Amino acid sequence: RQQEELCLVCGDRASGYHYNALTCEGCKGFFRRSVTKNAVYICKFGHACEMDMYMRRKCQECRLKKCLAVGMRPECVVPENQCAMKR
Amino acid sequence: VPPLTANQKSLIARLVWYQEGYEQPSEEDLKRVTQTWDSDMPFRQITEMTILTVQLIVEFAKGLPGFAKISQSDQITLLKACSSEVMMLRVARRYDAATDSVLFANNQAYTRDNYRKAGMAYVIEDLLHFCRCMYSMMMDNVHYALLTAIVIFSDRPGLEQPLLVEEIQRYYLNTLRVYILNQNSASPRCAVIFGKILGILTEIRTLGMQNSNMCISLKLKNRKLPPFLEEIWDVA
Amino acid sequence: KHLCSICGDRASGKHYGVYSCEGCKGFFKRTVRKDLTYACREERNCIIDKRQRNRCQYCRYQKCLACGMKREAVQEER
DNA sequence: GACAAGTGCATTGAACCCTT
DNA sequence: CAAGGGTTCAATGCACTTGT
Ligand SMILES: CC(C)CC[C@@H](O)[C@](C)(O)[C@H]1CC[C@@]2(O)C3=CC(=O)[C@@H]4C[C@@H](O)[C@@H](O)C[C@]4(C)[C@H]3CC[C@]12C
Repeated sequence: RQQEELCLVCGDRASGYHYNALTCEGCKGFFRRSVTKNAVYICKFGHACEMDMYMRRKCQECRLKKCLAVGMRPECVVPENQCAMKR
Repeated sequence: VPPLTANQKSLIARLVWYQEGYEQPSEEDLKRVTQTWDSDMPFRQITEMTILTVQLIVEFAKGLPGFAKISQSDQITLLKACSSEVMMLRVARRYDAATDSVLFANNQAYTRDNYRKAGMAYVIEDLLHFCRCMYSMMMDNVHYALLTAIVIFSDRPGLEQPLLVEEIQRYYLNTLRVYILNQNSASPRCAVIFGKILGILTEIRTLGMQNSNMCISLKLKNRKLPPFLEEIWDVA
Repeated sequence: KHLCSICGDRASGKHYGVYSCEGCKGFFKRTVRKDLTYACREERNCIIDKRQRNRCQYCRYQKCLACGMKREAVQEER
């Protein structure tokens, strides 16, 4: 039945659960980078882009909104644990 | 996309030097006029400081390559017409946007209100507008020095070897072209810059007539305009 | 106005002989410049569109060729 | 181990520049 | 100006390493 594990954000092949959501490496990295920078994006379309492998590169605002909506947990990106006090 | 000859850079160098060499009147001269620890006070200072400005402007004009190649007749002709227009470039350089005032060589700030009192209330609103426009212009000391030079060999009525000067000028005009062509990518905007600058020429002509009318509307108010100035600006 | 003949993304004009996007232009340039050869990890018939063109470099390059991109049009590095 | 979080760095492509 | 060569470099995403 499950022929391909799907990224809940874009529909690309998921690599596992990242920040509590089944996502590809692309969306994992995008989400982590967006959170660590506290980036604020501005959609230059209609604030309602459907995410796929094409649009994910085109609209950062809608991709980030989709990451959150899917259940990616921003508090889980470099939390204040012992490992972070390290780096 | 070329650089500049040796002459050119020697001149630019040279001009940038004389410019700082003459921006202000000597410490003694400055000290002598500014001595002192009633509408004749702002008036005395403004007029007295102007006589120093003109002097500096004149000496700078002679430290110019090609100037001594001019007939004494023409030299007094060019100098006589440039005196008031360069003095304009120089009030721009001492303008302070924060206070909208002009700063005299004694570090004092003169406001539109001071020029009122001294009866120069006519010349100030326009002189200060030109300053705001020269401000946002944001020019470097090369421009200013080159520009100055140019103004001096600017074609004037009464000229004997008119064609001569035109070239003595074509040089500085040319050097400026080059220096702008290097300072930025010899791209489109390269002209836009060269143009706005050459535009300063025409505005400086309007502020020149105003200075004259002020000298006139001052002789008429029976107010001794220094003979030195009355003479150099052909104030009847 | 045109579409990339390789992937269907919005073309930015003709490049190396064909109507093509900046993506396929840039990809073909880098391939030829470096003289790279790719290997398909499937059956050399992978989908190359605006969505998944980046999945197979071999199939993307072969599709640039089939569409009419010319290796000779790629100049020496400047 | 196997997974998920964090990292290194080669590749992508939108936005420029250059010459005809 | 436009086209079609060029280049750039922040963002991206594949492969990796680290921690449990
Ligand atoms: C009719 C005539 C008297 C009027 C001229 C007036 O309108 C002007 C243009 O407003 C005059 C008045 C005084 C003035 O000569 C100056 C005083 C300084 O202290 C300095 C002396 C010297 O460093 C100059 O390089 C710049 C400056 C700021 C000049 C510029 C021109 C000024 C500001």
